[PDB]
Amino acid sequence: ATEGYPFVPPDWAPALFVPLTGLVLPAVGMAWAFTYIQKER
Amino acid sequence: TKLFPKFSQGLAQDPSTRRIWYGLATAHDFESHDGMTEENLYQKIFASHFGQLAIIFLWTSGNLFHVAWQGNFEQWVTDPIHVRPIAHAIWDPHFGQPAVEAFTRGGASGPVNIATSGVYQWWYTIGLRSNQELYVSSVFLALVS
Amino acid sequence: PWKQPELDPDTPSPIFGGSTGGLLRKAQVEEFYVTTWESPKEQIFEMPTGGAAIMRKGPNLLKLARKEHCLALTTQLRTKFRMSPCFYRVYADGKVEYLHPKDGVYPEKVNAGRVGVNQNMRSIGKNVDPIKVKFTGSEPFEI
Amino acid sequence: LQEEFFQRATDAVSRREALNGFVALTGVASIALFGLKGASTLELPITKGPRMEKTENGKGGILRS
Amino acid sequence: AGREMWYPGATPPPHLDGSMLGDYGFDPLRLGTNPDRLKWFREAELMNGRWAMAAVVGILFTDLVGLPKWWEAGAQTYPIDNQTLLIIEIAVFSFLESKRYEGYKKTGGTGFAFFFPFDPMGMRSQDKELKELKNGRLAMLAFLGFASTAAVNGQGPIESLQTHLADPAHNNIFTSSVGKESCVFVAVLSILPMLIEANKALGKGQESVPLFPWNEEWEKVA
Amino acid sequence: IRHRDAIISHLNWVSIFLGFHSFGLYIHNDTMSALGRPQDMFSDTAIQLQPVFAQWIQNTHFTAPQLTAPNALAATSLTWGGDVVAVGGKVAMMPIALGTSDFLVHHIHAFTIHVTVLILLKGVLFARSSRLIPDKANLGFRFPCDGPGRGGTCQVSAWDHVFLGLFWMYNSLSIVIFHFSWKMQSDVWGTVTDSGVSHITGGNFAQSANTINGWLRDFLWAQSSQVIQSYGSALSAYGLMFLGAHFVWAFSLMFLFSGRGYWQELIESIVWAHNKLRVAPSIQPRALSITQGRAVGVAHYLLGGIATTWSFFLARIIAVG
Amino acid sequence: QVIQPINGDPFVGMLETPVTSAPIVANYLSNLPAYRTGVAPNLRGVEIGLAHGFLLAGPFIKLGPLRDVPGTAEVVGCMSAAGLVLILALCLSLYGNAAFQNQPSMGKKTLSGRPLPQDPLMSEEGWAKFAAGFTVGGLSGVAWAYILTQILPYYS
Amino acid sequence: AHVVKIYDTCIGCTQCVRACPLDVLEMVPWDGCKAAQMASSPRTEDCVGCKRCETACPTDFLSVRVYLGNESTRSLGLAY
Amino acid sequence: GWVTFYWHWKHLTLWQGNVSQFDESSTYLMGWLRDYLWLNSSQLINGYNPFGMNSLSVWAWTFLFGHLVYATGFMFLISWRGYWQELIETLVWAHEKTPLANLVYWKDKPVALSIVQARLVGLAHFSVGYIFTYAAFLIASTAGRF
Ligand code: CLA
Ligand code: CLA
Ligand code: CLA
Ligand SMILES: CC1=C(C/C=C(\C)CCC[C@H](C)CCC[C@H](C)CCCC(C)C)C(=O)c2ccccc2C1=O
Ligand code: SF4
Ligand code: SF4
Ligand code: SF4
Repeated sequence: ATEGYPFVPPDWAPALFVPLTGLVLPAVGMAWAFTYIQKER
Repeated sequence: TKLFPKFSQGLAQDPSTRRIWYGLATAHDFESHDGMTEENLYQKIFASHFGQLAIIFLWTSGNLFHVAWQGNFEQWVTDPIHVRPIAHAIWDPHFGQPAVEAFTRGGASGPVNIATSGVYQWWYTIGLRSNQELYVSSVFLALVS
Repeated sequence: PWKQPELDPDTPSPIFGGSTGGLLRKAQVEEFYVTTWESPKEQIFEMPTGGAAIMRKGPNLLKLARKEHCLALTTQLRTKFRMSPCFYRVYADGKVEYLHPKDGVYPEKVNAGRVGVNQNMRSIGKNVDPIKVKFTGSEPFEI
Repeated sequence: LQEEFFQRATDAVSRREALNGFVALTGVASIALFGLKGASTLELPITKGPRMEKTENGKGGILRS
Repeated sequence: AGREMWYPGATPPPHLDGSMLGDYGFDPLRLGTNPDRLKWFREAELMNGRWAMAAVVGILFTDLVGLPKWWEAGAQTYPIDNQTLLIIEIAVFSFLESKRYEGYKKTGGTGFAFFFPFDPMGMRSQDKELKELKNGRLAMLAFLGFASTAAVNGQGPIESLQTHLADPAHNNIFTSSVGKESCVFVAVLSILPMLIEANKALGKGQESVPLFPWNEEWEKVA
Repeated sequence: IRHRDAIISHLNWVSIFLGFHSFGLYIHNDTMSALGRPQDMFSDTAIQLQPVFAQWIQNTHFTAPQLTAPNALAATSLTWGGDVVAVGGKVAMMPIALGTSDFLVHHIHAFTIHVTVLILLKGVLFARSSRLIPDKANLGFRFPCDGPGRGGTCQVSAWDHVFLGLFWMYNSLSIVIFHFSWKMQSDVWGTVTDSGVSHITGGNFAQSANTINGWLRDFLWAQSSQVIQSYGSALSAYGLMFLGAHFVWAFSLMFLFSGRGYWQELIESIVWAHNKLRVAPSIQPRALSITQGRAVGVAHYLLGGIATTWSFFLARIIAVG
Repeated sequence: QVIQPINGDPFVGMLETPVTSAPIVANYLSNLPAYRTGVAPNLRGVEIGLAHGFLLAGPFIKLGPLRDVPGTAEVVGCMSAAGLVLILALCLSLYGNAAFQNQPSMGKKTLSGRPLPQDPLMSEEGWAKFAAGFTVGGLSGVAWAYILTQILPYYS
Repeated sequence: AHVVKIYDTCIGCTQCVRACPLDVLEMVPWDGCKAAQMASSPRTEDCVGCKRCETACPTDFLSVRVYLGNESTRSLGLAY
Repeated sequence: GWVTFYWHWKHLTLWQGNVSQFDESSTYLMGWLRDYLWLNSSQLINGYNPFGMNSLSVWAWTFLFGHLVYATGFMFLISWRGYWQELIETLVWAHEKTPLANLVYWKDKPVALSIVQARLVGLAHFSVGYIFTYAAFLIASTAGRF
């Protein structure tokens, strides 16, 4: 490419990245936080 | 006795749901934290200010990256009075068929969001012309973050 | 009082129906409170967490979830029938604590046998500013 | 006889570590399949595109884009 | 974690004392911090490495004998339909992996079928396990390279080796479309031991454990 | 009193269930309208919730003079009838058609009334005593609080339960009269013509009352155009009443969000100001009580809302009907 | 006097009602897998997960976004039901890690005495086995609900 | 739990102990007042912070002061 | 809100060319309401009609979203803690005394929001609802015409 070396993401990247941070990352957040709160000493 | 409010031993002794809310609310109130001196408080504020700086630089790097990726910066450069700025593309699986068709503004292909943040005029004024330069700006701002 | 009394499980209970206001799971995992009074006849009293019940002629036993319920019942009995009752605290492990008449003469009296606790000889408003006790862990009123 | 089949079903995933790993692996695998291969086979109306719709905007003149 | 290390001068992880073989101190994210988790991950590593070894040696054999490309071999004509082939594959693997898992439960060895351990010749030695682990990891990396050169180059390992021997200065990864990506990635990997060394130098007495959702090492932090 | 916890818990459960399956339907229809998917709606054109019981009762009452009340000349009302009476060219009363939107609004009404009766009955039942404050009977009926203890026992009296009940009845009756006005103006009230019958609004209740945004745009914005344009005409006083009611409704939130200590300290500063030049009143100025402040807030809120709806309804129905 | 509290004591909350004192209700609740103390947690988890994963496939198939598409509504509904089952399994595992990091000190004290020493459900590894049974039952019930839409004498 | 403190301005009206429905306060003998009484709070951990003693306090300013903070299972008035 | 109402209306009348409309209509509050919050909201609420949907459907949804969050701010602001504690207590009794759900028990005791916390959450909901509804209206009224 003509100086695409500041790497251009693919045109199909939203289909993978939007559900990754909308469904999986919130799930990891809830699980990690719920393990944090219910921790006895 | 819990350990989520590590800064407040008294808050960890609270057996109710108030402990979660108060630990979240008194998260950066270092002056009321248990067993904390002045020097450590100042150092914590210094690290927190560094964190806000990193967050700000990451956010503006993301703005550059998304404008260079899904925007119409070249088309805006060719015609600023006609072509509308584009902030970021819209990938919502809950969208319907008319919903995709009603957000392809600015001469784009997919569903895009019209940018009203003013970064297009600002970057055209300071000499940024191509999306390559915006990409380089994004990666440099991520590096300094 | 003169001698600390221990509660008796053999004392009867006032006649009462099923009330949804009463003991909960906190009575099992944590402590719960038991109130004891002596009555000369069968009278009708209102429970602090339920409706109306008829107490027995003689000793009585009431199990309540909180100490505030026990003292509300105590004040109601003292105001209505001058009962002068006493309540206990039973822990989850079976430990029985004596709470209300520690001296046996109620907090209204003095009995000249209890020491002063959490008393400041300085006036209210003569406390130091929070800047003077900053980063010390002690509040101005705790001095 | 009925209990044995499900006992061996559970014995490989009885630990909470194993079940957390299993649900994580299945969740990320299904989410990565969705959009990449989950969409455009169900004809989801996010990966299709317009026909010729909504280029102009502004009903009070100016006619941007 | 073995005197030879993943980079020279590294410190071993606290759980990676070096009791298990093949240890090189390489645990940046510290995925497995439980001995049961560690031995299950070792068994899974050995499984994936053994399949990588078999797949890679099959790849070299098929490229040497002249059979067509492997990623296009799924669309080639074959006897027995792929439906019933898949069905009998699950039918035999629901017994093979069942025996493997039951033997791992009762013994922990990597036996085959009813033979646990399946070593009829009998060259059972720790050095054999170490050699198997090293060759397995090398085959893991080799299969990743095979997949990459099938994706971007579109040629087999033998054709890739001939292009490297013909002009090694330009027919490398770093001049391809995934070139500068690999350059930045390997520059980050070269910087990576120095940042770890800097963390160890500044953190003279602190734990500095990498706290992450996959491990409970953050419980000792707070 | 003995099983009051069971009553309050079951009433809370059915209140939350009614709220979800009466308002989440509206929010979902709002979303699918905004997502460009009208075929996923809870509407007549899409999949529907037909009020079969109400329509069956309407059909029974229409056929009631035929069999069950043979001596009646016609139906007891023209709600379920089949004839359109009209006096002076304007529709007196015409049959009312009930659809998915009517089902949604009626179940919203049931939800709102169930929540209001939950609040009022909880105030009545827990007026004597509660698991929080066992001695609430000795504190009287109208007391502000028992202090910030137990996390803060503000608005724990039965009077404050009624104070919230006034707002909830206001919301319920406001939605009820909005339903009445829109339904009449869209399906009953209108001018009869030789070629069919034309309503006040062109049947927008069937296709616009399924969404909150549709409710807003086609009822509070499609109407109220005569209240704002009433200036220079006979109904300008209705616009004045409308804006004054907006003022009084907005002025109430000062007495509702705020407390007494801030206002008492401000009054102390004003007392100092009047003390400096010796205009101190003999009666000491004090801030309004917490119960007094709640009463003033709820009274001004109710007065503003009632006069707002009164002005809007009267100006719309006089300038058009 | 039909209305009375259980075991003749009024100090408790919950009281004995003909809703609960009906023999049909009592024997139905006692024979439910959640209240079967003599069974392993994984088996009752399997039964509970089977029932819940079978019922969860219904609304997703019938009222899904692709419900008008013939032949793909059932597949999408069943895989969404399986995803919901996995979410509930993650919730079950998190609850088992949370509520059972300590040790209970008292039994349930069933009627007329005779209490079991400890319910295996109320332990950490017992609740982990219960969650494992729940998810196994969930995907198996979802898969059964799919093929019940594959062979059919009526509707789906 | 909460902190309950009694200052020397107390004159021993012994009505702050009647207004407290938790038996937090007690009356001890004293010599700094005419009534020879002083409020003391031995069972401070049983207090919820309802400030009924401050309402019942006739002195200006209040002799008995209750300070909120560090809530517990008994200071929150929880029966569950 | 006042300063942004003034800016938006004066600039909108400048861009449309009828500065005299602002000059003769900003004197009285009814003209302010009719020619700012009603006239400029025509294109905003037409984001998704039952007839069809346009590009301003996101702004109408954001408008109603800000209205709903402001209303929930009112929910937290008017009612105060002490009635919610008794309601939560009744819910606690409901959960503790039911079949098939008393097995699942909370580790953190459900307790109503504190008074300072109540003020914070009511203010927070009020502010985000305010910001979102005004941003939606502003960008919809300025983007519908130009
Ligand atoms: C922090 C600022 C920021 C914000 C708010 C967004 C917002 C968005 N991005 Mg972008 N993104 C950013 C920075 C940002 N981006 C940067 C710096 C990069 C380059 C690495 C990207 C690369 C990127 C891709 C490749 C894609 C998006 C997409 C999206 C959209 C969906 C959300 C998503 O999947 O997250 C993005 C998720 C990621 C994993 C990429 C971000 C990586 C982060 C910035 C690095 C981690 C930093 C830090 C540790 C965590 C950040 C949290 C912090 C803010 C508190 C949304 C419009 C998707 C889309 O549909 O485009 C519109 C999509 O496909 N983003
Ligand atoms: C921002 C993140 C995000 C994303 C990416 C999605 C994505 C999706 N949601 Mg949405 N949703 C979200 C947030 C999000 N949601 C939030 C925050 C809410 C609440 C306000 C909702 C509320 C919501 C509703 C109410 C509905 C959706 C639906 C959908 C789906 C659209 C229709 C479709 O494709 O059919 C789904 C097609 C698929 C292929 C997805 C199914 C795959 C699942 C995830 C698991 C399948 C694997 C399974 C476990 C089998 C593996 C077995 C194992 C042994 C290997 C899509 C998967 C609809 C839906 O679920 O359709 C059925 C639907 O009705 N969503
Ligand atoms: C319009 C403004 C508004 C709204 C929406 C609420 C909402 C609520 N109040 Mg309140 N109320 C308000 C103003 C409001 N209040 C004001 C100003 C006051 C002061 C007088 C009160 C006084 C008051 C009292 C006295 C009582 C309530 C109660 C309730 C609840 C009713 C539950 C129900 O049936 O609804 C259903 C729920 C909703 C409408 C909330 C919105 C849900 C939408 C539809 C989204 C659906 C869920 C969504 C998909 C999940 C998103 C997930 C995401 C996080 C990813 C609920 C939490 C009662 C209660 O506790 O419960 C009965 C109660 O007793 N309120
Ligand atoms: C504003 C306010 C006050 C202050 C208000 C007070 C003290 C009442 C003021 C009443 C005035 C004095 C009535 C008369 C008003 C005008 C003087 C009438 C003018 C008539 C013209 C003809 C001149 C509170 O005391 C208060 C207390 C608790 C919660 C909220 C609040 C609260 O919001
Ligand atoms: S804020 Fe007011 S109503 Fe609430 S506990 Fe305090 S004094 Fe009472
Ligand atoms: S109420 Fe105050 S002044 Fe009166 S006896 Fe108690 S502490 Fe002393
Ligand atoms: S705040 Fe209430 S419970 Fe505490 S000492 Fe005062 S009157 Fe007693």
